[PDB]
Amino acid sequence: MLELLKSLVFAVIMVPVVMAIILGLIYGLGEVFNIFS
Amino acid sequence: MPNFFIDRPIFAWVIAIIIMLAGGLAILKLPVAQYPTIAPPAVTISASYPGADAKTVQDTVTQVIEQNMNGIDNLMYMSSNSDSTGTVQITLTFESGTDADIAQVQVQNKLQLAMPLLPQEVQQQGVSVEKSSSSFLMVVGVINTDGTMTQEDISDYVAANMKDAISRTSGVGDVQLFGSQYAMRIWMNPNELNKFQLTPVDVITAIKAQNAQVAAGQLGGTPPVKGQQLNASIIAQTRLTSTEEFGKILLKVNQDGSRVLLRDVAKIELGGENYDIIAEFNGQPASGLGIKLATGANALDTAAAIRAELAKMEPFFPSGLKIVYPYDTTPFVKISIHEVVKTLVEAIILVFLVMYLFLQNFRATLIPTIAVPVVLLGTFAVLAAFGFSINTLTMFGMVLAIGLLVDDAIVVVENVERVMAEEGLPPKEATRKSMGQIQGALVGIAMVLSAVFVPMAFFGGSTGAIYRQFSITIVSAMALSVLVALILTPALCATMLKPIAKGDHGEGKKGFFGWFNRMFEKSTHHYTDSVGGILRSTGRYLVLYLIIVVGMAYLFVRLPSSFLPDEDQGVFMTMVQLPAGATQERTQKVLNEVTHYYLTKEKNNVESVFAVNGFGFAGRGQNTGIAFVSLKDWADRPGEENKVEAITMRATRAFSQIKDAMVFAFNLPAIVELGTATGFDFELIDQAGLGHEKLTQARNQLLAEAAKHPDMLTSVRPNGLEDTPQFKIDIDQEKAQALGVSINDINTTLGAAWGGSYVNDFIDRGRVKKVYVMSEAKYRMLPDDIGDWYVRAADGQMVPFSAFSSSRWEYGSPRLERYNGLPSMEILGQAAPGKSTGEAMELMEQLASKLPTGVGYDWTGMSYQERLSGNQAPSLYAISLIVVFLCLAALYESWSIPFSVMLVVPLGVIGALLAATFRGLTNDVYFQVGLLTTIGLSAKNAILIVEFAKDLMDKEGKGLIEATLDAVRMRLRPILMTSLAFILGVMPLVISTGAGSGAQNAVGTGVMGGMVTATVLAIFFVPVFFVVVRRRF
Amino acid sequence: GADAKTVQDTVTQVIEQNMNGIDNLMYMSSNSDSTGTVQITLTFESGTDADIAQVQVQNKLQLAMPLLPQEVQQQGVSVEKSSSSFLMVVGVINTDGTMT
Repeated sequence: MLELLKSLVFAVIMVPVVMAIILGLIYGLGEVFNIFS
Repeated sequence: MPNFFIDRPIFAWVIAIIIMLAGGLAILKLPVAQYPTIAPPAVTISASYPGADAKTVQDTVTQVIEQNMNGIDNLMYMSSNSDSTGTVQITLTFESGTDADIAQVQVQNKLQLAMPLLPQEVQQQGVSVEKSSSSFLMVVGVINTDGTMTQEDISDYVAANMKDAISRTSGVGDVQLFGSQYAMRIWMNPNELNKFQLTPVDVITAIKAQNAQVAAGQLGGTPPVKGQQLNASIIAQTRLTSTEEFGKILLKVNQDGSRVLLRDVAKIELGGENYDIIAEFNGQPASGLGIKLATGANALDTAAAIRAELAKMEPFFPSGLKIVYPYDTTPFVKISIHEVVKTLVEAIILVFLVMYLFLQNFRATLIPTIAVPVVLLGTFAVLAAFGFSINTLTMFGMVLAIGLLVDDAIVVVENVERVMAEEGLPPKEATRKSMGQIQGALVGIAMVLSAVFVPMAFFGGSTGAIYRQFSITIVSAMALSVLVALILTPALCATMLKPIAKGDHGEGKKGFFGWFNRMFEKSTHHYTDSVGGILRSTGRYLVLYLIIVVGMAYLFVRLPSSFLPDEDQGVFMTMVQLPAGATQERTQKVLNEVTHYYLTKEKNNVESVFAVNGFGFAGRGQNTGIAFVSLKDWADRPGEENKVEAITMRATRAFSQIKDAMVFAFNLPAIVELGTATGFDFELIDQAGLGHEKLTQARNQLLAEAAKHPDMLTSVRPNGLEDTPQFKIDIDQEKAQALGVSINDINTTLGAAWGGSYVNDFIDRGRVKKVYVMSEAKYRMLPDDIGDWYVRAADGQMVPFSAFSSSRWEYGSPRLERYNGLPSMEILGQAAPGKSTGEAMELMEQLASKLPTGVGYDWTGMSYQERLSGNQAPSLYAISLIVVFLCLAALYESWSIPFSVMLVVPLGVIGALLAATFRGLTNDVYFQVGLLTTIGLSAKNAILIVEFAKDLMDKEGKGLIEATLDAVRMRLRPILMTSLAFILGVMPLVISTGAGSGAQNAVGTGVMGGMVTATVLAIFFVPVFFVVVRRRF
Repeated sequence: GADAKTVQDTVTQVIEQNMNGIDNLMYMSSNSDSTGTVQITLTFESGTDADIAQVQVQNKLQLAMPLLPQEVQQQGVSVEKSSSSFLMVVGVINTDGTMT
């Protein structure tokens, strides 16, 4: 079962990214509303 | 109730145990089919009347049957088609849910009484009475690779040496043969008959005469003589077992006694009952077994058992004999399983990750991993308890139900960590308070969603059956979760969590986790920093809320609709049409050109060609035929070019170049019963019995205005068929019996000589089988061959036809329809792009309206249904709107605050649309059930926020905002937990290509993005909703 | 007036075929006899509905009637919920002998 080692990595590798996605959203978006406030 | 179990964790485990068993007890007993029943019960009658014409079939048989269908129940409508193959098919349409058997038995029994009224040859041939299933588990192709047999030759070994065994396999309900058994093919030569002054009748009666069952009696049978002691059974003439015997079937004998034999004036060999259809598999004679999945059988199980049966006949196969499986559903289903659990188990891991990334310790990150399976296991037992089957529909809904399952626990175990991290309280006591706060929250939610998900099960007809597979899947698995959330996880939250000191978000940790928490807690601040800012000035964020909402409809309505995504299935059909009466041989060449083309150009991806000559979808006979092609597995077909629809048009573009035919290849509707969402089925009905021609004229007339509104319509076409030159012949009655020549012999010789005639039964190899009598093809080809045939005058002289007979070509429609027992003509079309059907339908009605006197119409099929289940849509939304507001107001005791929740609805939905249109999608239920799990989770996060915020005002007394901020912050992480978990679990379904991909990708995109905006947007705006409702009130 | 074997291929096996794929079908046993007559007794799951059972059977059976030699059809073919054990037997006589 290289099946799980196959998904295991990516399933882990994305975790920071998508969290990195949205922290940047709130970074960029939190800039939207102060700017649009 | 949560505290009931806190004091009884084992009593929680105990229940948690039973669920795994029952659930487990379901995994074994839970049925398997790619799809469940959707199509409404329909009966189909099949009668054949050999060597005949549509109007005969109609006149003599159909309308008779049309009459006697009376008295049956739950009829939607009655369809009929008559044809020049001397065939009828009467399909009866019965209300969805109507017991199909009662439906069946009634029909067949209405038929019994009407059987007598039918022609004998109709009666002696029989009629076949069916529930309607065009589904097949798989197509068993069979072949002989040494070319040592015909398909008829092979046809028999199928029925005789194969067909029954598989019919006796476990899990198969239905066994079709795509070829005919041998029949005795008698081929009559007039030139021999006249030489002997003879007729087929002479042949006929003789055949009947000397092939039959002559029953006898007994020696010693009752009553005997007293003194008897030797009684047995008497054996006397019986049917013949072999051709050569049939030859000795003795046409006649003399006073001297010389024998005139059957073979002394007509060839004899066994043969196909119908030479109608030819088979070729990759260029050689063939036949096939339609195999259908038995009700509730395990689709993955039967196809194998089939493979096993056919594996053991292998030693018993003649040289060159071989099997093929040009079609099977099982392949696509197995993967569909393995793709679903891979979605569940890998999502349980992400959660284990996510909880780890946050809690960064092993124990709590275990608990949902306990909580998540139990419901899943538990769900299958709810499903299998009242007995749904694992199917394509039911699997997607489960994964779509993840998003509600994942977060239920996280929310639960979340709030306990906070109390601990903030209040440092032992998990057990900490657990209660978490429950104390949110318990009422869960209740309201689980009310809400069930108000959202239950609405759709009341949907009608075919589509509703689609919606209540998800709905009943999504309503139960969500229910069980709340029981768990309220029962096990808390006792898992009380017992299995370790204490942490007061004041610790973990900033003081070393390494990536201290760096982490510091970052997150900091990311928390700015957000609320603006949110509070967001809240100082609401008016702006109200204006901009309108903006988003507008684009919703704008992007919502701009988005077209469909039923189901189209998948590369490995197989596709290509359809031929020749001109009318255009012969079979011609039909067969382009096929080989068709077949060869694949194997020529498509050699890489195309494994096989299974060819059918003379059988169309649009009606049968020589000038049509289909090539059913198979491919190599997707993994053998890299890139989209190698994929069907890509293959399709490529193949199509080349067949455009063809002469003499309409050739087009197309994909197979994942459900061949669903038709088209933009298309419509319609009937041009003659209410007045005007006959045929006039009825036509309105039809084409109806296309005229139709084709004058492509702006609405498109592809508007009659489905049926056109009058052909067809050969009249006139009997001169008077000339005839002036020769002393009786009519039947004329009629009978005729229909039998040219038409071919089934006499009676014999047996072969112990197999009872048919007899036919007919003229050698070269004899029966042509009119000048009419007079080649002679008749015995009552005085004994042989009488040709050209004597009494007078003939002409003429036009007649070599197919006919009656709809609800009125002659019908079908039309077929679709709405123009950007146009919905009903707009088209409305126009037909208008254009139908303006037709000549006596002209009616009826919509039907997907139009008949699209009519009734349209009325139902809004009345449910309101019901679906009403129920939803009530419950929160119960939870909140507020006639306003619930509005603060209801405004979240466009926030998830909007993002959802973006992704479907940016990828350019269409509106389907994988999408429209996905539009739902999204909305709820967005109302999941606002209700809870407003729960605390409310909780802060009524209990801690804190004013509106300082609580509003207070709630949004505390719930920050879990939303982030939620969205973080859910999003990555569905990630594979976004990129997923391959088999089942279009469907997988369907749920994925509309869900992922809308869960981008719901996560991000709602958490900003929902505090305003609350504040703007609360202040206003 | 015929023989079992014929009867078996004329009808019985004509029958065995359409009988594939009816619900709760535990086993089949058929017979054909030199009296020219058949019995085919079906048995379905304990708890099965015999009428419903009667129906699916009745349904498939229709398929094979055209496959019948005529007199069988004319003789007719009945499907009946069966029990091979009589409830009872009531006997009769004439005790003054006045009858046979």
